[PDB]
Amino acid sequence: AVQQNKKSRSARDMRRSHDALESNALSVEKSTGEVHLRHHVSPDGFYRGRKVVDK
Amino acid sequence: NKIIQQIEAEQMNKEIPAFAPGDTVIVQVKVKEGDRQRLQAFEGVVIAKRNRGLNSAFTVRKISNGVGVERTFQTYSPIVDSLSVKRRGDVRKAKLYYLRALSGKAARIKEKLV
Amino acid sequence: MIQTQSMLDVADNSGARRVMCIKVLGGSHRRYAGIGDIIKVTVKEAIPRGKVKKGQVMTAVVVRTKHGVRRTDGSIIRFDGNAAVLLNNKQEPIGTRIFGPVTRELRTEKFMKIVSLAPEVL
Amino acid sequence: MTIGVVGRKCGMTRIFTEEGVSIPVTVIEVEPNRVTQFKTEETDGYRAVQVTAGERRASRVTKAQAGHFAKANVAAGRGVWEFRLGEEQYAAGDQITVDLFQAGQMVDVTGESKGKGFAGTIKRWNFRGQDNTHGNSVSHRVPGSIGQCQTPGRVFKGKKMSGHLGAERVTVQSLEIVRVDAERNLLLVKGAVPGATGGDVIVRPAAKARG
Amino acid sequence: MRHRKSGRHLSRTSAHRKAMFQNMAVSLFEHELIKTTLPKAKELRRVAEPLITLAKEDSVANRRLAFDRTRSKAAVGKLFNDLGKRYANRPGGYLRILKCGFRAGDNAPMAYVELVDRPV
RNA sequence: AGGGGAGUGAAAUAGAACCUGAAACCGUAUGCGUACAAGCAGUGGGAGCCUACUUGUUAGGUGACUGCGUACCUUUUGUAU
RNA sequence: AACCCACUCCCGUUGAAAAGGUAGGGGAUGACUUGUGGAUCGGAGUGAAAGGCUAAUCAAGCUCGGAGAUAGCUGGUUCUC
RNA sequence: AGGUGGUCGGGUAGAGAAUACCAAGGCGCUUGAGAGAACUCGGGUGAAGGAACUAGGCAAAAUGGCACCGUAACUUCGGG
RNA sequence: CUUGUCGGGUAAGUUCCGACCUGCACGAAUGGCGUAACGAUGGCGGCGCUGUCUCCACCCGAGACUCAGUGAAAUUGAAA
RNA sequence: UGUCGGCUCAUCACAUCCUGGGGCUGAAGCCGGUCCCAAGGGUAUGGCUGUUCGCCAUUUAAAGUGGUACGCGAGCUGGGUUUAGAACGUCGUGAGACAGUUCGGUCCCUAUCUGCCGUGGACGUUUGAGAUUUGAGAGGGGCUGCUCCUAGUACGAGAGGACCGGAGUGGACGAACCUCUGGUGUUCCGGUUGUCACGCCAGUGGCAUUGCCGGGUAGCUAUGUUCGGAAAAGAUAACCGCUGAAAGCAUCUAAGCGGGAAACUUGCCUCAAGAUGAGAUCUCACUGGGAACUUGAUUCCCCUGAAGGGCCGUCGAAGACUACGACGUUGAUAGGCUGGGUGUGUAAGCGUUGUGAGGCGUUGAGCUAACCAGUACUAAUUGCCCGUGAGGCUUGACCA
Ligand SMILES: [Mg+2]
Ligand SMILES: [Mg+2]
Ligand SMILES: [Mg+2]
Ligand SMILES: [Mg+2]
Ligand SMILES: [Mg+2]
Ligand SMILES: [Mg+2]
Ligand SMILES: [Mg+2]
Ligand SMILES: [Mg+2]
Ligand SMILES: [Mg+2]
Ligand SMILES: [Mg+2]
Ligand SMILES: [Mg+2]
Ligand SMILES: [Mg+2]
Ligand SMILES: [Mg+2]
Ligand SMILES: [Mg+2]
Ligand SMILES: [Mg+2]
Ligand SMILES: [Mg+2]
Ligand SMILES: [Mg+2]
Ligand SMILES: [Mg+2]
Ligand SMILES: [Mg+2]
Ligand SMILES: [Mg+2]
Ligand SMILES: [Mg+2]
Ligand SMILES: [Mg+2]
Ligand SMILES: [Mg+2]
Ligand SMILES: [Mg+2]
Ligand SMILES: [Mg+2]
Ligand SMILES: [Mg+2]
Ligand SMILES: [Mg+2]
Ligand SMILES: [Mg+2]
Ligand SMILES: [Mg+2]
Ligand SMILES: [Mg+2]
Ligand SMILES: [Mg+2]
Ligand SMILES: [Mg+2]
Ligand SMILES: [Mg+2]
Ligand SMILES: [Mg+2]
Ligand SMILES: [Mg+2]
Ligand SMILES: [Mg+2]
Ligand SMILES: [Mg+2]
Ligand SMILES: [Mg+2]
Ligand SMILES: [Mg+2]
Ligand SMILES: [Mg+2]
Ligand SMILES: [Mg+2]
Ligand SMILES: [Mg+2]
Ligand SMILES: [Mg+2]
Ligand SMILES: [Mg+2]
Ligand SMILES: [Mg+2]
Ligand SMILES: [Mg+2]
Ligand SMILES: [Mg+2]
Ligand SMILES: [Mg+2]
Ligand SMILES: [Mg+2]
Ligand SMILES: [Mg+2]
Ligand SMILES: [Mg+2]
Ligand SMILES: [Mg+2]
Ligand SMILES: [Mg+2]
Ligand SMILES: [Mg+2]
Ligand SMILES: [Mg+2]
Ligand SMILES: [Mg+2]
Ligand SMILES: [Mg+2]
Ligand SMILES: [Mg+2]
Ligand SMILES: [Mg+2]
Ligand SMILES: [Mg+2]
Ligand SMILES: [Mg+2]
Ligand SMILES: [Mg+2]
Ligand SMILES: [Mg+2]
Ligand SMILES: [Mg+2]
Ligand SMILES: [Mg+2]
Ligand SMILES: [Mg+2]
Ligand SMILES: [Mg+2]
Ligand SMILES: [Mg+2]
Ligand SMILES: [Mg+2]
Ligand SMILES: [Mg+2]
Ligand SMILES: [Mg+2]
Ligand SMILES: [Mg+2]
Ligand SMILES: [Mg+2]
Ligand SMILES: [Mg+2]
Ligand SMILES: [Mg+2]
Ligand SMILES: [Mg+2]
Ligand SMILES: [Mg+2]
Ligand SMILES: [Mg+2]
Ligand SMILES: [Mg+2]
Ligand SMILES: [Mg+2]
Ligand SMILES: [Mg+2]
Ligand SMILES: [Mg+2]
Ligand SMILES: [Mg+2]
Ligand SMILES: [Mg+2]
Ligand SMILES: [Mg+2]
Ligand SMILES: [Mg+2]
Ligand SMILES: [Mg+2]
Ligand SMILES: [Mg+2]
Ligand SMILES: [Mg+2]
Ligand SMILES: [Mg+2]
Ligand SMILES: [Mg+2]
Ligand SMILES: [Mg+2]
Ligand SMILES: [Mg+2]
Ligand SMILES: [Mg+2]
Ligand SMILES: [Mg+2]
Ligand SMILES: [Mg+2]
Ligand SMILES: [Mg+2]
Ligand SMILES: [Mg+2]
Ligand SMILES: [Mg+2]
Ligand SMILES: [Mg+2]
Ligand SMILES: [Mg+2]
Ligand SMILES: [Mg+2]
Ligand SMILES: [Mg+2]
Ligand SMILES: [Mg+2]
Ligand SMILES: [Mg+2]
Ligand SMILES: [Mg+2]
Ligand SMILES: [Mg+2]
Ligand SMILES: [Mg+2]
Ligand SMILES: [Mg+2]
Ligand SMILES: [Mg+2]
Ligand SMILES: [Mg+2]
Ligand SMILES: [Mg+2]
Ligand SMILES: [Mg+2]
Ligand SMILES: [Mg+2]
Ligand SMILES: [Mg+2]
Ligand SMILES: [Mg+2]
Ligand SMILES: [Mg+2]
Ligand SMILES: [Mg+2]
Ligand SMILES: [Mg+2]
Ligand SMILES: [Mg+2]
Ligand SMILES: [Mg+2]
Ligand SMILES: [Mg+2]
Ligand SMILES: [Mg+2]
Ligand SMILES: [Mg+2]
Ligand SMILES: [Mg+2]
Ligand SMILES: [Mg+2]
Ligand SMILES: [Mg+2]
Ligand SMILES: [Mg+2]
Ligand SMILES: [Mg+2]
Ligand SMILES: [Mg+2]
Ligand SMILES: [Mg+2]
Ligand SMILES: [Mg+2]
Ligand SMILES: [Mg+2]
Ligand SMILES: [Mg+2]
Ligand SMILES: [Mg+2]
Ligand SMILES: [Mg+2]
Ligand SMILES: [Mg+2]
Ligand SMILES: [Mg+2]
Ligand SMILES: [Mg+2]
Ligand SMILES: [Mg+2]
Ligand SMILES: [Mg+2]
Ligand SMILES: [Mg+2]
Ligand SMILES: [Mg+2]
Ligand SMILES: [Mg+2]
Ligand SMILES: [Mg+2]
Ligand SMILES: [Mg+2]
Ligand SMILES: [Mg+2]
Ligand SMILES: [Mg+2]
Ligand SMILES: [Mg+2]
Ligand SMILES: [Mg+2]
Ligand SMILES: [Mg+2]
Ligand SMILES: [Mg+2]
Repeated sequence: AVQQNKKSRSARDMRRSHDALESNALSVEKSTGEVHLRHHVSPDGFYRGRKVVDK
Repeated sequence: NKIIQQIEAEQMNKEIPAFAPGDTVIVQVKVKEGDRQRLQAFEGVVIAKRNRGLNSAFTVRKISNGVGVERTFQTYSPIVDSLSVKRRGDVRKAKLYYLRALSGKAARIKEKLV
Repeated sequence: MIQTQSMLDVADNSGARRVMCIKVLGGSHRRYAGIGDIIKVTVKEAIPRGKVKKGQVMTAVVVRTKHGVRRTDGSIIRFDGNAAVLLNNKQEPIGTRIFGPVTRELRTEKFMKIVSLAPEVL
Repeated sequence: MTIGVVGRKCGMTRIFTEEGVSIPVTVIEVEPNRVTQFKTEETDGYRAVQVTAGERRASRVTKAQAGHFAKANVAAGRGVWEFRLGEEQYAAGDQITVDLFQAGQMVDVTGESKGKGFAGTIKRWNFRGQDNTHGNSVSHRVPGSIGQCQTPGRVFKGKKMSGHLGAERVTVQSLEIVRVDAERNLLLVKGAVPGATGGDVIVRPAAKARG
Repeated sequence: MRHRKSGRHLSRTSAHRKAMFQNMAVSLFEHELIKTTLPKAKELRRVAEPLITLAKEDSVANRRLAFDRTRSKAAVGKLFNDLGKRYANRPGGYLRILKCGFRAGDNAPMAYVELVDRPV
């Protein structure tokens, strides 16, 4: 099955009105001042005020 | 389920002497034909046993008149007036469903003497 | 439960050994016959000088079934085979003896005769 | 109907009578209900009573709800339900227990049925399948035809298709009360009740009833 | 439907799953800290923590039972000698899971799994 | 990789895929319109708003609301077909 | 069994494949299967014969010429008054 | 996932170059991670019936080895 | 004509088997009538067996679904 | 513009097959015939044949007649029919033919728009928010047998055998559920074959369709369990009337007043204020300055952001993704741990007996998924973003 008519410029842009992206929840580790993902270990290696992996 | 266990616990007062699959038991069932109250005996080997508190059940098999018959009893039902173990058998399994394909000398259960 | 083309043996001395169900009576689109249910059978195998013949269409009542029958307390009674009793035009047994046990739900108004003839009632 | 209680489905059990009969029974715990608001002809239009049961944390109760539960000194419970009463008098603060029911007393039970996710036409509408052999091509549980040709030439509204055997509300009518346990706050009802264990159920006198 | 069922299929046969989690448990007891996928880490704690509890008492039958579940002499040696003695008074929860972002290759969520009282 | 400056040149939006660089097609910014409304999407009437300036019998941009209105070619006695 | 074949179902049909795959199936010391080299061809060859095969093309191969064959038949035919 | 001539070809079971688990040797097949709807594909188990299915027992299920006993009509005297 | 008529097989048989002869329109090397063995050959009937079916249920893998990367196709006068 | 029949799924008409209500009868009763009203719900399984049909067998209350591209192949099939092979009869000298037989013979498409079944995002509902609701409207449902009592009564010479009214138990269909009866249960426990490995013995593990098997928890599930169709009211259809003239009588009608059916409107269940006519009730939150005007439902700047919502995390009998529901340390949300329960069925090691396989004891042992109860041991942070600052105007009545 295929279209009998080609879609218009407006018609295919209304379908894409739901394609936007959402942002993530970011937090600032107050001990260091570093931005990280919420509930995740920072790229440095801190979580909730403690060293976990130390690179 | 904590309070369902208490509903069921008030209905469990019968004694129910211990028995095992493979045992030969005699069950006294209550029959109420008309207004009279008599007891009928059902004797056979216990092939299965279901241990679920008030929902306990067991199955006994016998050869009546050349026809095999199996009855599943609800242990705590008032229909089961009493129970007695005529003989004890020596088996390795919990369910003896293989006995249905054996007829005569092949379906004999060895006895547990000790 | 019995349906069309189920094979079941005879609990009588009417001369038939095997009968085959060809109709389950008592209702449109009815599917199964249990203990105490009337069916329509055809004789598939018979004794040389019995009182029924091979290829004969007649009425029977189911007396003993493999599926079983359940009681009011939850218990169930099962047998190792399906058996029937052949009936005449006025719904009475054709044979004079009955072989094997029967069940207490056969003690209706019209089947009390075959309950009394059975060696055992369960 | 017109008055009832809100309970929780505890599960199923059995009781044996002295004659040797097993009764299938559903156990319903009815924590005592507290009257939160009474509605009359003049104040609200229709006429009903508002009820809450259970408990909720202080942190899960909003300020709008907390002040509603403080006009009637009731304390917060889980959920709020309403019963449309014919002609009864209640005040904000009364208790409603298992005591308005007795043995006998055909009742109706409402609940949220168990949810199947996305069901096909065989399970949802009791359709019958095509052949499993004899040359069938990848069309064993498919619905089949859904309409007719040029005439109307569309699908009629209400056509039975697949999707979401629901977690809907359903009522079961004319169930018999077997036992009322006043000190344990239990209703024993003969039969099955919609929902799973721990769900919310509403018990009311049978609408039809009669016989 | 899946009502009240436990366990993840993880797109593997049940024989593949048994071997894979048996490999992770041996690695965790030796390296004391591993990095894996978040769904896999949440299924590993139902396999490796029963093994630590089993090792809290030393006997021939227990060391045989541990070997049948981890076919590794070193892993059975690490238990019954270091673990189980370290966690003698700890009533459960011998390991910890911490989310640590996503992989570049497939954007798979990742987590760390480590024992609670590492000597480091 | 690609850029931002600096330099050469009369001219780098002449920078090597290098004269000029149109159309289809894809974007960013501004103005007006558009979420109770039925159809060849225009045409006749027409309020409101915005811009410019000659400050309203003006010019430009939008077009709420409303009357009328079933593409083009070919082939045919005859096509919205 | 290998090897040669191709009777059935299903899948696949925009295929992994312009004829396959998984399950089953037939012959399997012979009128057998197969490698290398060679001979016969376009009104001609070859054919345990199906009008089959002759380079994914066969009731007369492909290629280049006669050649812009002929087409009472379809289609199209471009600015203005 | 096609086709392609010839040579070598171990151990334990096995008549065997079948088949299964291994050796020497080689590989995990160039998108992954989740979750566990309908439906499709390839499979496992199924109460009581047992061909009622269908154009048709299609498909599936079933049988299956070695030794010994025993084996009908018919026959071209081999067979079956 | 025709599902000819009779018999058998089935509870019920336009198919099958045995006959009848009224051969629309058989017939003797475009061979006639039989025939053991043989056939991935056509028709019919039984035993066993079964999810073929009454009437479907549960379970296991690969897709379908969501996330990250790459990235087609037939079709299309214009569409409020 | 794919042509028969079958399967799956349907929708409408009434010229009604059953059930419902009536008139006449050459209607004693039980049964019938015919006509009128009525479309709510129902309305077989097989043997033969490619068959629709038909004929048979056995049921049922009944096995209705038609329209929908003789409904339905971008839903399935491919037996019939109409390609290419082969044969029979007949026709033709022949190539060949037959609307005559017979055997064999490839059924493609990832759904754009309308449509339909589910499930969301945005905005609106005139300050915003948490919760509970009314019901304009719309869907679902509506079937029926047999037995017993009335009563062997009415009726009838007898045989036979009721209306009206009441009680029980079935078939088919539908919903919910898992206490029971079972199925499944490659996540639990055992038996066993071949082979490889853990140094070896013992004991275990990989592979062989889960290697093959025997059981089986939770969940799901039917074949298991429970429930349902109503009663009742209103307005009527055919039909039966009361009173009553025109037309001194008669007459259901012209005025007026009744009875009357599974059809219609309610009553039973579900959805339902996007019902833009966007409804109602309870409670909660916000009570600061300045500047420019194109001087009021205006714009800009500083301060202040509440009630609440979301992101995120731990999950769920909720689920395609969503949405919905519970919880986030002041916590039992998930995992573990501790007890129990359930299933399987007497582990290992050791000691005895035996030349050995094996037996016996310690021992109903050991192991045990999803279940029940408890317990902060592990994971749910100490966060960010939206949402503001008292809610226009006109008219009337109360009020000061
Ligand atoms: Mg289109
Ligand atoms: Mg077109
Ligand atoms: Mg649109
Ligand atoms: Mg998109
Ligand atoms: Mg449900
Ligand atoms: Mg669910
Ligand atoms: Mg079917
Ligand atoms: Mg096919
Ligand atoms: Mg195909
Ligand atoms: Mg298939
Ligand atoms: Mg179509
Ligand atoms: Mg139309
Ligand atoms: Mg439908
Ligand atoms: Mg769980
Ligand atoms: Mg395996
Ligand atoms: Mg310069
Ligand atoms: Mg330029
Ligand atoms: Mg230039
Ligand atoms: Mg260029
Ligand atoms: Mg130049
Ligand atoms: Mg240029
Ligand atoms: Mg351009
Ligand atoms: Mg744009
Ligand atoms: Mg713009
Ligand atoms: Mg409107
Ligand atoms: Mg508008
Ligand atoms: Mg439109
Ligand atoms: Mg104008
Ligand atoms: Mg203008
Ligand atoms: Mg206009
Ligand atoms: Mg206009
Ligand atoms: Mg117009
Ligand atoms: Mg024309
Ligand atoms: Mg024409
Ligand atoms: Mg046109
Ligand atoms: Mg015209
Ligand atoms: Mg056109
Ligand atoms: Mg080869
Ligand atoms: Mg196959
Ligand atoms: Mg093959
Ligand atoms: Mg072969
Ligand atoms: Mg041969
Ligand atoms: Mg050669
Ligand atoms: Mg040559
Ligand atoms: Mg030529
Ligand atoms: Mg030919
Ligand atoms: Mg060539
Ligand atoms: Mg070729
Ligand atoms: Mg010329
Ligand atoms: Mg030319
Ligand atoms: Mg033309
Ligand atoms: Mg070898
Ligand atoms: Mg062998
Ligand atoms: Mg091999
Ligand atoms: Mg090697
Ligand atoms: Mg995956
Ligand atoms: Mg799956
Ligand atoms: Mg399948
Ligand atoms: Mg199977
Ligand atoms: Mg099983
Ligand atoms: Mg079965
Ligand atoms: Mg079993
Ligand atoms: Mg069976
Ligand atoms: Mg059989
Ligand atoms: Mg048949
Ligand atoms: Mg049939
Ligand atoms: Mg076959
Ligand atoms: Mg097979
Ligand atoms: Mg023979
Ligand atoms: Mg003929
Ligand atoms: Mg004939
Ligand atoms: Mg005949
Ligand atoms: Mg046949
Ligand atoms: Mg001659
Ligand atoms: Mg001839
Ligand atoms: Mg002959
Ligand atoms: Mg041959
Ligand atoms: Mg033959
Ligand atoms: Mg037959
Ligand atoms: Mg993607
Ligand atoms: Mg078409
Ligand atoms: Mg159908
Ligand atoms: Mg109509
Ligand atoms: Mg009519
Ligand atoms: Mg008529
Ligand atoms: Mg009728
Ligand atoms: Mg009628
Ligand atoms: Mg009449
Ligand atoms: Mg009707
Ligand atoms: Mg009808
Ligand atoms: Mg209707
Ligand atoms: Mg109607
Ligand atoms: Mg009605
Ligand atoms: Mg039929
Ligand atoms: Mg029929
Ligand atoms: Mg046929
Ligand atoms: Mg119709
Ligand atoms: Mg018409
Ligand atoms: Mg017609
Ligand atoms: Mg048609
Ligand atoms: Mg039709
Ligand atoms: Mg098709
Ligand atoms: Mg068709
Ligand atoms: Mg198709
Ligand atoms: Mg179409
Ligand atoms: Mg299709
Ligand atoms: Mg054909
Ligand atoms: Mg065919
Ligand atoms: Mg031909
Ligand atoms: Mg001739
Ligand atoms: Mg063939
Ligand atoms: Mg043919
Ligand atoms: Mg359209
Ligand atoms: Mg209404
Ligand atoms: Mg509407
Ligand atoms: Mg209605
Ligand atoms: Mg309706
Ligand atoms: Mg009714
Ligand atoms: Mg019916
Ligand atoms: Mg039912
Ligand atoms: Mg159901
Ligand atoms: Mg159950
Ligand atoms: Mg259970
Ligand atoms: Mg070794
Ligand atoms: Mg050993
Ligand atoms: Mg082994
Ligand atoms: Mg290996
Ligand atoms: Mg197995
Ligand atoms: Mg086997
Ligand atoms: Mg088993
Ligand atoms: Mg098992
Ligand atoms: Mg089982
Ligand atoms: Mg279960
Ligand atoms: Mg009169
Ligand atoms: Mg009068
Ligand atoms: Mg008068
Ligand atoms: Mg009047
Ligand atoms: Mg609203
Ligand atoms: Mg509102
Ligand atoms: Mg707040
Ligand atoms: Mg909320
Ligand atoms: Mg979830
Ligand atoms: Mg939430
Ligand atoms: Mg606590
Ligand atoms: Mg817990
Ligand atoms: Mg435990
Ligand atoms: Mg136990
Ligand atoms: Mg022992
Ligand atoms: Mg031991
Ligand atoms: Mg063991
Ligand atoms: Mg002992
Ligand atoms: Mg135990």
